[PDB]
Amino acid sequence: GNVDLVFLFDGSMSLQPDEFQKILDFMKDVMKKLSNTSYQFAAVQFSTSYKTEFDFSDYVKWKDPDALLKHVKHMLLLTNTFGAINYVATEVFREELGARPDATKVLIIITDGEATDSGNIDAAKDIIRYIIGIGKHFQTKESQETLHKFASKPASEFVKILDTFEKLKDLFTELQKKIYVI
Ligand SMILES: CNC(=O)c1ccc(-n2nc(-c3ccc(C(=O)NCCCN)cc3)c3ccccc32)cc1
Ligand SMILES: [Mg+2]
Repeated sequence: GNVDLVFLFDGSMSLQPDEFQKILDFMKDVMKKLSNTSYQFAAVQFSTSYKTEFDFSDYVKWKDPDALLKHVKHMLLLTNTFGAINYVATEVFREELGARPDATKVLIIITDGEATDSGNIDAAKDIIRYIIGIGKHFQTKESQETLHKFASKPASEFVKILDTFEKLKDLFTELQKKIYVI
């Protein structure tokens, strides 16, 4: 039961330095909690374009979330979520980059705005997809609904709407209550 998990994180211009860091901290928190397990990780920043900040092979080598994310540079551009999810599916979940054949694939998408592009995420549909939408851009129910298409079903399970970046701590608290030895 191997799990290959990718964090796909928003690096758009809307994000303040502390908000961007809170996103990184949440990613680190999850990885640290799941150290020395069947989980292996990759992280991809997305804005207008995409950057694999570290891949699965990097994670195996270092096993240190602080070191792996120490040299991330905030892109400060747009929010091309469709393109980003497609990039993960076709350019990140790859054996060449340390992905394990037949592993359970998981995506955690973290964003603070509506997608600035369009299309489909068919290429990523076999990945278990969570999306975390954070902050004032997701005030309306309408804006929150736009995230449903990116996530696995039902949205009640896979879509998390947080009013503040501080709430990432509370989300991590909740997530950990779902951790079991099987
Ligand atoms: C193979 N699958 C996996 O490895 C795998 C499976 C699940 C996840 N999860 N799980 C959560 C989660 C689940 C439940 C609750 C909750 O019960 N809240 C109650 C609120 C009461 N006021 C809160 C958060 C989550 C959130 C963001 C991203 C990924 C997440 C990650 C990886
Ligand atoms: Mg934004």
